[PDB]
Amino acid sequence: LLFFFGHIWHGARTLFRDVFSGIDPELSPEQV
Amino acid sequence: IAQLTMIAMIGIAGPMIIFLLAVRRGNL
Amino acid sequence: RIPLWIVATVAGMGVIVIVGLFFYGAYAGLGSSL
Amino acid sequence: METLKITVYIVVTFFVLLFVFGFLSGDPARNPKRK
Amino acid sequence: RSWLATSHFVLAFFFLVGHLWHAGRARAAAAGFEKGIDRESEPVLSMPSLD
Amino acid sequence: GWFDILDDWLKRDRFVFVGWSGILLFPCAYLALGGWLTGTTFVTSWYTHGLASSYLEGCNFLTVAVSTPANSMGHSLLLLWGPEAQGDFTRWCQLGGLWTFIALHGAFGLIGFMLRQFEIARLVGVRPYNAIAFSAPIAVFVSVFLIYPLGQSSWFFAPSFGVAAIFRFLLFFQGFHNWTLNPFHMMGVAGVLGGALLCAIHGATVENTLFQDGEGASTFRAFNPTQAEETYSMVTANRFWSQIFGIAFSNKRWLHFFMLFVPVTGLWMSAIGVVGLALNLRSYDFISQEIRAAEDPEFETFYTKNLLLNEGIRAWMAPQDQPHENFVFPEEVLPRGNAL
Amino acid sequence: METITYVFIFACIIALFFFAIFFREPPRITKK
Amino acid sequence: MEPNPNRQPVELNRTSLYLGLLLILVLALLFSSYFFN
Amino acid sequence: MEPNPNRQPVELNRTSLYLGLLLILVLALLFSSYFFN
Amino acid sequence: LSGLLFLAACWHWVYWDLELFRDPRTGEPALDLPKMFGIHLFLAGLLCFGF
Amino acid sequence: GTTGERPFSDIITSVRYWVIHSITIPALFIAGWLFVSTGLAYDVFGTPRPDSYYAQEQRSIPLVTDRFEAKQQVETFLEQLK
Amino acid sequence: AGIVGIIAGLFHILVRPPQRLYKALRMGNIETVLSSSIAAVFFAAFVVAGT
Amino acid sequence: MEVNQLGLIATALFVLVPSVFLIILYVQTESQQK
Amino acid sequence: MEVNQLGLIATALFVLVPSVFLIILYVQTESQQK
Amino acid sequence: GLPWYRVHTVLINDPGRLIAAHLMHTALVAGWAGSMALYELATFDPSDPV
Amino acid sequence: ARRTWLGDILRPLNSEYGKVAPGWGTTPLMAVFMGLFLVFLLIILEIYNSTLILDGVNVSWKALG
Amino acid sequence: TITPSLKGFFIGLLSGAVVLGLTFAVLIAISQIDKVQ
Amino acid sequence: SANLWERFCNWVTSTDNRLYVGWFGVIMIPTLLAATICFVIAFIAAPPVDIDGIREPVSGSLLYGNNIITGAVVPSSNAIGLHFYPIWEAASLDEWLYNGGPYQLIIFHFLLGASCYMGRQWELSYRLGMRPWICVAYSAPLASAFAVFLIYPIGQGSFSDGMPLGISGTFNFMIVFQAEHNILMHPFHQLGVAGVFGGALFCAMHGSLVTSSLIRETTETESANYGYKFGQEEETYNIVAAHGYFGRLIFQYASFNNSRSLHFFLAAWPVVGVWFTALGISTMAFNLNGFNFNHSVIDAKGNVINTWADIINRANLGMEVMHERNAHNFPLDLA
Amino acid sequence: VSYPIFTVRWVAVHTLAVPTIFFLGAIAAMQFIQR
Ligand code: CLA
Ligand code: CLA
Ligand code: CLA
Ligand SMILES: CC1=C(/C=C/C(C)=C/C=C/C(C)=C/C=C/C=C(C)/C=C/C=C(C)/C=C/C2=C(C)CCCC2(C)C)C(C)(C)CCC1
Ligand SMILES: CC1=C(/C=C/C(C)=C/C=C/C(C)=C/C=C/C=C(C)/C=C/C=C(C)/C=C/C2=C(C)CCCC2(C)C)C(C)(C)CCC1
Ligand SMILES: CC1=C(/C=C/C(C)=C/C=C/C(C)=C/C=C/C=C(C)/C=C/C=C(C)/C=C/C2=C(C)CCCC2(C)C)C(C)(C)CCC1
Ligand SMILES: [Cl-]
Ligand SMILES: [Fe+2]
Repeated sequence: LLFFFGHIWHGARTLFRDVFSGIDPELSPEQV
Repeated sequence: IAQLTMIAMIGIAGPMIIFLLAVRRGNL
Repeated sequence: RIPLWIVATVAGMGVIVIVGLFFYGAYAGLGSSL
Repeated sequence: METLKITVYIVVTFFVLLFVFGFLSGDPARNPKRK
Repeated sequence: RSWLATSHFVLAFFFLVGHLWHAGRARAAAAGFEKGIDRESEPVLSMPSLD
Repeated sequence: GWFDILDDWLKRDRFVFVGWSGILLFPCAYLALGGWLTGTTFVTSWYTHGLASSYLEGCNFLTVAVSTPANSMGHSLLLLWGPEAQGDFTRWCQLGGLWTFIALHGAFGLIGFMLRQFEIARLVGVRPYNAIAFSAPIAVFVSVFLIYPLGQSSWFFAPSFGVAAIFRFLLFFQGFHNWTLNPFHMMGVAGVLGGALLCAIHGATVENTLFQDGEGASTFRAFNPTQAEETYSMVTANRFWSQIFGIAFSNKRWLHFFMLFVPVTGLWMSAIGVVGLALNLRSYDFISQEIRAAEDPEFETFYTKNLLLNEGIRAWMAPQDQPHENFVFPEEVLPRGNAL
Repeated sequence: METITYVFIFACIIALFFFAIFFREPPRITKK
Repeated sequence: MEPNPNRQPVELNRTSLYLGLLLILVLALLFSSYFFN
Repeated sequence: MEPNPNRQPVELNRTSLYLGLLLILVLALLFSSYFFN
Repeated sequence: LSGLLFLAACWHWVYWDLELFRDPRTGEPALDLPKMFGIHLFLAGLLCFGF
Repeated sequence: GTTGERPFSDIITSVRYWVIHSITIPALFIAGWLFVSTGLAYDVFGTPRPDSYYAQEQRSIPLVTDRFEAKQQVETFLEQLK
Repeated sequence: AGIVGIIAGLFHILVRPPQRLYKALRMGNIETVLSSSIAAVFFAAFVVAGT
Repeated sequence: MEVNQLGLIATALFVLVPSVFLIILYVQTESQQK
Repeated sequence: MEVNQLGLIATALFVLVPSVFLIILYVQTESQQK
Repeated sequence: GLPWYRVHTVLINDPGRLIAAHLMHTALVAGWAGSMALYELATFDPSDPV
Repeated sequence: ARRTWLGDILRPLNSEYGKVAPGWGTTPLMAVFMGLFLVFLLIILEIYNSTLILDGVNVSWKALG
Repeated sequence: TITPSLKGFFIGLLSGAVVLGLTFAVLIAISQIDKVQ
Repeated sequence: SANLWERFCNWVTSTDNRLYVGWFGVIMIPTLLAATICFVIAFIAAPPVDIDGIREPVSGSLLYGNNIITGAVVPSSNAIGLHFYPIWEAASLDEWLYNGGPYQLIIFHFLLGASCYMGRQWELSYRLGMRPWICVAYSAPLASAFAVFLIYPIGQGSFSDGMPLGISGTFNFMIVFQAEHNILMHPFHQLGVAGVFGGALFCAMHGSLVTSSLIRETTETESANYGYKFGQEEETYNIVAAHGYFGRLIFQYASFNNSRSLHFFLAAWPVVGVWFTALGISTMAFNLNGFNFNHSVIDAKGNVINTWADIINRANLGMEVMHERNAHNFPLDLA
Repeated sequence: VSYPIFTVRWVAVHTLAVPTIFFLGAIAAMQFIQR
């Protein structure tokens, strides 16, 4: 049950390596 | 037996005294 | 066009009625004690 | 034991007096601006 | 005795809150910052650092 | 390629975002909520617990529930088309098939939902710290509604979906597991209670350290939706708590991570404790205490007092709480104090 | 022995409290 | 040998020490009772 | 406050660590028997 | 076996900059994960079978 | 701040909506009502009627005691006029 | 499973990962091997705890 | 009383070792020039 | 056997505490720039 | 520099020192197994398997 | 860098770094074994849970000796 | 061979595939109706 | 000297003190110091206390066989009830410690100081020119201490029924409470956990959302916290990117975009919820208990068809029947 | 604008709205059952 978190954590840190350390400008949201 | 007749009138009375004012348009 | 404030106040009372019916059923239906 | 009662009573009176005479001493004044 | 006691305690309590609330605003209203800290003249920034 | 066209459609910015996750989320989530609302009003718990559990029988919002299956079922998945129900729907209902329905479905619904968090975050290009946080509620549901009964005799001893049906789950764990005396549980409430403090104290701190950005008293309008300057004086807040409490934040980035850590860590600790309760590896007693209590009839602590409460809970509840055991406790064997 | 251990840890936490409050890192503004 | 260019320095601020020590101590104050049992 | 100008840095080289640890360990290996008695 | 793995760990620590870990193309450290997995998986199944 | 969907405000206000829903909404209500009042709900979910919890004399509970022959055992419980 | 493991092994030694996948599962990034391994590890763990 | 013998050292090591770890880091951090 | 109960923790603290002291110093020395 | 919970990120792209690390771990786990057995053999009583 | 006897022999095995297959490569074929694996697990699960009974398999301490 | 519970398994394995089918069927269809860029 | 007293008032009110000893502080600091010192000494070395007034001393101190988890400061005797029992009301300290003397000295000093602590949370805010109402948020946890230490004893007619000062002693207070009041089936308590669960929920909500939407200013191998400096002008996180995400998690209009409307909700929810849970204990202090659905649903013949509410009642009976063994002589527990 | 009628939102809304009232009607009828 503890290792589940490790999976979720490292999984996230892999697919979100770019946005790690923070994000950056632009202002798009509610318009495709 | 069924005094729900009372409530009904006194209940719709509230919104009425301001609905009539939405008709005569003034002082809301 | 039906004024919003009328839609709410009507649907409002409509909720108080059905919910109030439930509270009545607590003293009459199977959920009673008599 | 009857002494302790006196002592405590005196002590409590002290701080309570400090409290009342405190806010009395123009407390609303004590603030950044309007006073 | 149960109905009255409980009812009037809830009211009494909330009124003590009502007190704190309205007394706290009145002190801030009078001195004049009940609407936010002055961006320019920020009082804290004029006090020596305790650190 | 049809895939990228399928993708295109799913990831379209609608009112209610679907996404790939939605293919798993919405079906389960709807059936879970639906299954509950169904059983809550119609399905009974007579043949499984000897209990009325629906509005149709006379139960109210508090006393209604979707009760667990019988102890006879074991850890059976209780499929509608399984050996038990045998395709029959009515039988399926009467055997508490709706419980495993809600449980398993809702379980996948929680998987899909976190996936949604992951998927949406990626698209918007934000960090997935919302998904990390949501792991704590998962662990709880998994440990309590799945792992725990999997360690017991059957699904019967899992928490039944219902208001009152959860209250007995609390009292049970007290009486049988002495759950309050468990260190993992203590950390649990410490996180939740402490988390409900951070929530309160931070909100109040901000609202009462705000800058004046308007001429009205209702300062809500006076907020700039487009970032720029800080809406509240972080510097004033620091000096405040530094003088009333002695300690104070001074780094919004840490302050907010702390608001993530505390409640998520707490729920995780409470999960581990429950995982141990599955094997009944509880924190029931203190051996040093019992040994003195045996030899010395005058030694009494608030700990000994509580255990006596537990014995009462077990003895008076077990008969109607565990029907499958056919318990029969004579009046003379029932542990009782004086007069009462 | 047990009592000693309990009071010791407690005394250590109170000691920490002191240093945490009066021997913290001075919170410096802007130029940090 | 060549100085390994993959290493960075390690850091632990004063608060982190305090926050750390607070965690360790209170955990010990929580589990000591069960350790003595 | 004024930064106290009486302070110097403290130093302990790698050997001193080794020589130290060697002293502590062998002392423990010597006195442990008498500690258990 | 623990003692041997210990000594080996030391060797692999001091002699970290083996060419085997450097990619011929980019000249920088790189590991071809997909092929590695295949190798290991082959060894695993081979050892699994024998067992 | 907007998407394709027609703003709820407009729809809940449109006369056409109510012309539709003054029919649809009560229809479902009366339907749900009939579902209970006709006793159909009792059979769809095997929920016992007020006079179907016990037998006249019997005071025991129809507890299912085995998983595989449960369905058969349940039917046997309905047999004793329960 | 051993034989299947031997076969599967040979496959991953020869056939290369599809561009779509290599991009998706961020291959050539060892911190994704961990995410998957851990996932398999706790999966196996939940099983042995049950058996 | 009738407590656990290992309770003492279990509590002692539970405090020191991780606290020691921290202090080692803090002091080595503190002593970094500039 | 019939040894001293405090013998274990006495030996444990006799090792850790002074060794810990050294390590704290070495690591804080090691981490000094230039 | 690096936070305490990040000290091992020093290996993310250093195959040599990463193998050295995994080697040390494996050594500890193998070390435990052997020595944990000795502990059991020093305390286990075979006098009665019943 | 540092070449070694063993290192050179293992050089080929580690060189095809960024090498990927084009397009959706073997993905559809993989998705079939995946679907087969999912059903495979579901079978041995429902067998263990006695949801899937088979005359010949007795999921108890019996059927042993 | 082919026991009642095994027959039920196929029924659940088949009725499940259907749900997956019809779901993806509708999806692939509607998806390829509007997505202009 | 401009004037001793004038200077004194200036030192007290001074905002240049490391700890703001206010006018409320003049009462707070002494009372809190008396409470804590007496507590610490009691918790460690106090002798057994005859809480139920039935000459059956309950030891709750470390030196007397307790540990942190079991140890507690035992409430005053039931023979004292609501009578005021200061040290100078006892023939000796031995008697004072036997009748649960310390308990009153602590709770009275604490509640007094803890009230002044709230008063001070206004004062400093006033001296610093910031808005008040922070103390209003602290009124909720305070009102709970009041309810648990003062209101419930007043209602029940004795301080012996106030919550003990200890871990296990607190558990006893709950279990017994549940038996006699059925607190789980009371709206105010339910609202309490709603605020508390919601609190922890929202605390994690806000916490995560904000920290996940931080503007990048840090290295890949550098703490993301350093990307903020104490005393910034602009914000350290993209609240517009935060709203964009959470707005898509559920649906736009069910998401906050106003930081001020956010933090108000963040503060309002738990405080209001705990306010009710505090009013719950204060209401059930006059025996206005939770819902009693015992033997509600019955069949056509009259047989009692049990619900989960009945299963709860059985557990409650066990607690009732077993609590305070030798304290009862009569059938009904009306005290 | 020329808004559509049947949308994904419409579907979702109805999956909850339609059963709800059907249940609200059912429950409302239960209030008259007796013995
Ligand atoms: C994608 C959404 C989704 C998911 C994941 C689930 C998941 C589940 N549902 Mg479910 N359900 C859904 C949508 C979903 N549902 C919808 C929309 C409805 C409304 C119609 C239902 C109605 C429903 C009911 C009424 C019941 C379930 C049940 C279940 C559970 C057991 C079902 C089972 O055995 O799976 C079987 C898994 C499969 C069939 C997947 C197979 C996929 C492969 C790739 C296809 C291969 C087919 C091929 C012929 C195989 C050839 C092999 C050869 C050897 C023959 C499971 C948790 C049961 C339950 O909760 O029991 C307590 C139950 O009784 N569902
Ligand atoms: C499968 C094994 C495995 C491996 C190889 C890693 C590897 C890594 N993790 Mg990790 N992790 C794992 C499992 C694993 N994790 C699990 C199961 C969890 C869930 C609890 C986590 C949660 C986690 C978090 C939350 C973080 C990492 C981070 C990291 C990276 C830096 C590690 C570091 O410097 O920490 C050094 C850690 C310490 C110096 C303190 C450790 C003290 C521990 C808690 C006390 C107990 C020690 C004891 C001997 C452990 C017994 C082992 C047990 C399994 C038998 C590194 C790549 C970090 C990262 O990505 O950096 C950005 C990070 O923030 N991990
Ligand atoms: C020469 C190699 C070797 C051999 C023969 C043994 C032999 C043994 N070890 Mg051992 N060990 C070794 C190396 C070895 N060890 C090393 C290097 C380590 C350090 C990591 C250990 C650490 C270790 C521990 C900690 C323990 C043992 C134990 C044991 C004993 C019981 C083994 C057992 O139950 O298996 C256990 C079987 C498994 C764990 C199965 C693992 C299979 C996994 C789950 C599959 C992995 C996924 C796979 C890649 C999927 C693809 C496969 C494909 C076919 C589909 C046995 C005497 C135990 C004992 O009694 O102590 C003496 C024990 O507790 N070992
Ligand atoms: C009759 C009579 C009488 C009386 C009179 C009076 C005094 C009356 C009053 C009346 C009134 C005074 C009424 C009122 C009413 C009200 C109401 C009925 C309301 C309702 C509300 C609602 C429904 C709301 C809604 C909403 C919502 C829900 C949400 C938000 C929005 C809104 C707000 C819209 C007398 C004595 C002479 C006797 C004789 C007869
Ligand atoms: C189980 C099952 C299923 C499912 C089903 C479904 C899905 C259903 C749904 C259902 C639903 C979906 C229902 C609903 C219901 C609802 C309701 C019944 C509600 C109510 C409400 C109310 C009552 C409200 C109240 C309130 C509140 C809450 C707040 C405040 C105010 C008021 C008072 C208003 C299927 C077939 C698939 C399969 C088989 C089995
Ligand atoms: C070098 C060498 C050698 C030697 C070797 C040796 C001597 C080894 C040893 C090794 C060892 C002897 C190892 C051991 C290890 C151990 C370990 C690694 C352990 C660990 C443990 C743990 C980690 C635990 C934890 C815990 C606790 C504490 C409590 C709570 C629970 C738990 C379980 C978590 C020889 C001569 C042969 C040869 C060649 C060279
Ligand atoms: Cl008691
Ligand atoms: Fe905030």
